[PDB]
Amino acid sequence: IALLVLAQSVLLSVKWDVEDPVTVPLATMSVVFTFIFVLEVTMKIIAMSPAGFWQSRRNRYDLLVTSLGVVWVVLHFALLNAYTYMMGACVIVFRFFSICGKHVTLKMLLLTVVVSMYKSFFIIVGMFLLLLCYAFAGVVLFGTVKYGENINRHANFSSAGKAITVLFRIVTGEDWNKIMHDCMVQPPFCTPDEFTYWATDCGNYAGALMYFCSFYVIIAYIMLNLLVAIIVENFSLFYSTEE
Amino acid sequence: ARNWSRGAAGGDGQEVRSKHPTPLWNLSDFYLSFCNSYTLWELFSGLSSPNTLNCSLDTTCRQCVEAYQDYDHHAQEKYEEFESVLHKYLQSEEYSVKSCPEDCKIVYKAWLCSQYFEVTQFNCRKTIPCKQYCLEVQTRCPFILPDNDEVIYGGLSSFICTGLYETFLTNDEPECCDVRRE
Amino acid sequence: PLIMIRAFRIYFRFELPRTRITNILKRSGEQIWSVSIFLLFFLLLYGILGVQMFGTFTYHCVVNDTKPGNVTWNSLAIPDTHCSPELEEGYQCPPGFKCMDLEDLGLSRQELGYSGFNEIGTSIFTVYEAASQEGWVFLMYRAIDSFPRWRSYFYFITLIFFLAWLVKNVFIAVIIETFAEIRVQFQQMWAPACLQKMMRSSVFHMFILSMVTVDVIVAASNYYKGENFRRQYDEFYLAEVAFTVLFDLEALLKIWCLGFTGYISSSLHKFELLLVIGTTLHVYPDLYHSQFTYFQVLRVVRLIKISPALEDFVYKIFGPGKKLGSLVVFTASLLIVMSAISLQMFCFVEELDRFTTFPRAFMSMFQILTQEGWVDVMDQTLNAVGHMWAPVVAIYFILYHLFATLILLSLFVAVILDNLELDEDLKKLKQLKQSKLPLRLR
Amino acid sequence: RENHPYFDKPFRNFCRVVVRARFNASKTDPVTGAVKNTKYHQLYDLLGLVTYLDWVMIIVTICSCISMMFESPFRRVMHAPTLQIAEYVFVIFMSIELNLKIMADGLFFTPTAVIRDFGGVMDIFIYLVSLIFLCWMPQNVPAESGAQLLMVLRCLRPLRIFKLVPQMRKVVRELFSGFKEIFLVSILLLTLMLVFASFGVQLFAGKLAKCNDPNIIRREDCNGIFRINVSVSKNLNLKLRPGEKKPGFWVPRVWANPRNFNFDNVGNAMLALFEVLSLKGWVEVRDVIIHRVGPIHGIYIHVFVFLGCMIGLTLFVGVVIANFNENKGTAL
Repeated sequence: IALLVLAQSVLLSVKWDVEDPVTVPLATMSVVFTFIFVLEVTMKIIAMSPAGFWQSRRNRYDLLVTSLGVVWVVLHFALLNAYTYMMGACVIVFRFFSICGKHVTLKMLLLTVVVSMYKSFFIIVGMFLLLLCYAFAGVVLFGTVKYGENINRHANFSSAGKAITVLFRIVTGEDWNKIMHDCMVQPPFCTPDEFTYWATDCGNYAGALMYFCSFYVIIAYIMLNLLVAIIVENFSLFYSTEE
Repeated sequence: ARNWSRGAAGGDGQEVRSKHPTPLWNLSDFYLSFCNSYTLWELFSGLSSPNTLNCSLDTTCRQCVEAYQDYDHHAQEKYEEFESVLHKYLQSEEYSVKSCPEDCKIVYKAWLCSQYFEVTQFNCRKTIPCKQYCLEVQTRCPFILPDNDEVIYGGLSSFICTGLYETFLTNDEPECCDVRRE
Repeated sequence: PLIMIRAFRIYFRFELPRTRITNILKRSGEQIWSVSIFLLFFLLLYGILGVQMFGTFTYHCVVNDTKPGNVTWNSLAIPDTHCSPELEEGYQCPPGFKCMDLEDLGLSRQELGYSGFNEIGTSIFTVYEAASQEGWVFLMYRAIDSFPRWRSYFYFITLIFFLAWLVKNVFIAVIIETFAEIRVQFQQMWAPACLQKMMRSSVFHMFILSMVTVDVIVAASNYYKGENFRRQYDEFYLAEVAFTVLFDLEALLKIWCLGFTGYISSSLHKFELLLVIGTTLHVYPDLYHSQFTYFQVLRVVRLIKISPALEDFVYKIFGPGKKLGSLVVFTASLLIVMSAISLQMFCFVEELDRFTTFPRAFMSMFQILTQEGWVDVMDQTLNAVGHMWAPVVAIYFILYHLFATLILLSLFVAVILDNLELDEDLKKLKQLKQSKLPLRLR
Repeated sequence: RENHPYFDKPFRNFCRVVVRARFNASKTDPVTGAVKNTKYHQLYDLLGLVTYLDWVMIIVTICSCISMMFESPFRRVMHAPTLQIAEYVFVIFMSIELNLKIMADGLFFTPTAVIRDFGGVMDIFIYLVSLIFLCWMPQNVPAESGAQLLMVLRCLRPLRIFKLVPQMRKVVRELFSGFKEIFLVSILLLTLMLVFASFGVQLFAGKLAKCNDPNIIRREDCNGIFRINVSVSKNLNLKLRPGEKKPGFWVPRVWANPRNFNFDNVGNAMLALFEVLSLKGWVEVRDVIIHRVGPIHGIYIHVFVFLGCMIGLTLFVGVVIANFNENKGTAL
C-alpha cells in the first residue's frame, strides 16, 4: 500500500487537458486503482469495528478520501468536463495528504508544523498589521510613484491592498535597495510643486531616510528569527529518535 | 512672421525639396518640414558651420541646405528610434498621472535640436534657455535603465541627459523657442 | 587539492574517543536524512501542485508580425506582458498587438530558460529555484498576469509561508540540537615619576580618546572638492603625519618609561606595536593610500574603553579560542578546496566564462556561498554542455550548494547559540545557590 | 490619594459601572463551578479577553482599517460624505471613553490609570492628532512644510491595538525587552559601518565614475550623443543576427557615478554599506569594484562582508535567541 500510494501520485506528470491521448488510459488505470483501494477500504471496515474507525483520525480521513474518489468516479462517467479532472486532482492531493499513518518522524515534524501554526497567534498578525500600517503611510505620502523595472504595474504605491503586497515584497529582504531607490525623486528630476502633494508626483529626500530605516531596522532584522525560534521550540519537544 | 504650423505657399516661405530654393537670395524666408520651430535664415545669421550667408557674401548656402536636410534626417533617425521604443512599451502613459509621454517626446526632440544644432536664433517671440530642454526630459520621462551586459550599471538609467560635469546651462543661457502644451 | 586535508592530521585527533564521534555523526546523519526527506516530500508535493497549477510559459503578447526565420528580440517589447488564450486568465494588452505562441514559432525547451512546470524535473528545479531567498520576483511576475488573482496569490503566499520561512528554519533547529548533544557530551567529558602621575590619573586616557575621535573625524571629512589634489602638501595629510609622529613619540614614551616585560603580557599591546609600525609605514609617500592602507582605518577599536558592558559582551562573544577562529579557518579551507575543485573541473570542458584568475573562481564559490543567484551559472553552462548529460552535474551543483550554504550558515548560528549560552557548571552552581518607582514617589 | 488639589476632575456612579463590566470568561454549572473540559471554549474565550466597550473599540479599529483599505491618492477621504464617518465615529467614541476616564479618576495622578509607559501617552497623542485633523480640513497641502509630520503620524493607528490587548502588550514588552542589548549590538554594527565608510572615503573617493559608454576611455573625449542599447530580457539567451543591431536610442555621453550606491561622502558610502548589510544586491557592486577600480580592491569588500554578515548578523540572531531563552523561560 505504501508503494501504491506513491504509484498513484506520479500520474500528475502532465498538466491535465482534454486532448492528450496518453492521460485518459492512465485515468482509467487510476480508476481501477481507486476501485482496488475502495475494495481494500471496504474489507478493512469489515475487518475491524466502525466505531474505532470513527474514533481514529486517519481512518475517517481515508474514508472521506474514498467517498470523494467514488463520487469523482461516478461524476466523471456522468458529466465529462474539465471540472471533474480538477476535483480529481484535488482528491489526488488529498490522497497524497493521507501519508500520515506509516512514518513516525515526519509526523513529529508535521506536529511541529501544527503547533507552529495553532499557537503562534502573536507575531503573524503583528507582521500583517505592521505591513498594513506601513502600506497606509506609503499611501499618505509616497502614493504616486515613477516607474521602472522594479516598481512595475504589479506592485506599486497606488492601492493599499497593492501596498500590502509591496510591503509583503520588501520584508523578504531581496532588492529593497532599488525599491527604496525608485522614489527619492527631487529636482532636477521633478516638477515644481506649489500647493498639492497629489496632483504631481514627487519623492522625499530626507523623510525617506527617516522612514525606510524606521520601517526596516526594527522588525526586518529581529522578528523573522522569532519565527525561527517558534520552529525551534516546536522542535525540541516533539522530536525523538532512539534513547 | 507667420509661424509654420500650417501653410504651403502663402506662409511667408517655401518648403525645401531639391536644390531649387536659393541661387542668389538677399533675403530668405524658407522654412522646413522636420524642425520648422527652428528658423533657417537666423540659423545662418547666428551659427552655420558648413556654409553661411556671410561666407557667400565675402550657391554655397544651397549646398549646405542639402546637408541641413540630411542632418534633419539624422535627427529624424534619433526621434524615430525613440518613438519606436515607446511603441513597444505598455507603461508609456500610465507611468505618471501628471507628466505625459507626448510632452516627453516634444522636449526630447527640442533638446535634439539644441545640442546637435547649437544655434542661437531671434524671431522666436519667447525667451527660454535652450540647454534646460535636457532637464525637461528628466522631468517628463520615466527611468529606463539600459542592459548591464557591456558594463554593470548601479541603477543608472539610460534616458538621463545630465549627470556629473555635464553641460546643464553651466554659465551659458542660449535663447530659442520652446514648444509645449502646459 | 584534497591533499591539504592530509595537513589536518594533528587536529583531527581529539580528546574524546571515536565512538562518540561515530554516534553523533550517525544520529545527525539520520536527522539530516529524515528532515531532508521531509523537504523532498514537500518538494514533490509542490512540484506536482505546480504542474497542476501552472501551464506552458511561452504565451507572450509579442506582435503577430514575428519572423520565424529571423527570431529576435527587436520585435518583442521591452516591458513585455504575457497573454494566455484562456478567458479570464492572462491580462490582455491594448489592441493592435495580438498574442501568439512562441514554442510553436520554432523554439525548443532549452532556449526559453530552465524554469517551468511542464515535467517533473523542471518543476523540481523551479521549486528549488524559488527557495533561493532572492529573485523570486521572476516566477510570480510571470504568474500574476497569466493566472487569475486568487489562484496565483494563494499559491504564492502558501509557498512563501511554508517553503521559505518554515522549512529553511527546521535545519537551524536540527543543528541547534546536534550542538546541544555536543554540549551534553562536553559536560560528560570533564625619570620613572611619570608612571606615578600619568599612568594612575584619568586625564591621559580621555586625552588620547579625544585624540582618537578627532583623528577618526578628520580622516573621513574629505569628500570630492573637485579634481585638484596633491598628496605631498595638503590638508588632512600634514595633520595626519603630525598626529602620527605624536603617537610615535607617545608609544616610545610608553616603551621607555614602563619597560618591555610588562608590554608583552597584554593581548592588545602587540596589536598596538603593529599599529605603530603600520602608521609609521603608511605616512611614507610611496605607501600613502596604497595597498598597505589597512592600518589607518581600524583605530576605532581603541575606543573599547568607554563602557565595561560592551567589553564583557566581547568577552562572552569570544570565550576560548578553539571554536570561533578554528571555524573561520576551516571555512577558508573548504572555500579554497571547493574553488580549486571548480577550477579543475571547469577549465577543460570550456563552456563557462569568468575564468581569468583564481579571484574569479573565488568569486564563483563566494556567490554560491552567499544566498544569492546561482542558476545563471548553470543557465550559461548546461545549454552548451548537452541534452543527455545535464542532470548529473546539476545535482552535483545542488550537493555542493547544499553542503556549503544551508548547513554551514546554520552551523554558524548554532555555534553562536553554543557561544551565547552559559556553561553547564555555573548553571548548576546557580541552581544550588538559589535555595524608577523611588523617582516616581519622589 | 492625597497631595493633589485638582483631584477627581468633573455623579460618580454611571461611568464606573459601564467601565468595569466584568463579563464572565467561563460560564460554570450551578452546582460546583470547576474548570471546563468541553469543546465550545475557544469562541467564548475569544469573545471576552477584554471588556465590551474595548470590544467595540477593537471592532471599530478593524472596520476602519478594512474601509480605509480602499484609500487611494485619487480616492480621497476629506472631500466626500461617504468616508468621513471613520473620523467622526473614531473621534467621538474616543471623546466618550476619555470623558469617562477623566470624569472617573483623572489623567495620570492615579495608579489605576494605564499611563506608566507607551500606552496612555500614545493614546492621548493619537487623540490630539486626530482631533486637530477632524477640525483642520485643507484640500490642498504640498510636500514642502513639516505639518505633514502630523499627517504621517495620522496612520500610526495599530500601535494602539498593542495597548488594549494584553497578549499584544506582552509581546511588545518582549519587543523592547532586549532593545538596550540590541542598542549595544547596533553600536558594534555602527562601528563596523563607520570603519568601512572611512575605508570607502579613504580609497574610492571620486574613483567610481567612468564613461557610461564603455568604448570611450578618456574624459576629454566624454562629449557627444552616443548610441545606448536598452535592456530587453535578462533570462533569454537569443543570438542576434549578423546584420542587426539591438534596440536602443541615442543619448548624451556623461561621466556619472551609479545611482544606487557611491562612496564619495560618509552618508552615501554608509548607504552602500547598509544596502549590502542585508546581504542582497551585492554581486553588482562586487563585479563593479573588481572590473573597474582594480582586481586588488574587491577582496577588501569580500573580507568585509565575510566578517560583517557572519559576526554582526549572527550576533544579532544569537543574542536574541539568548534573550528568547531568557524571557520565554529556558534560561537557567
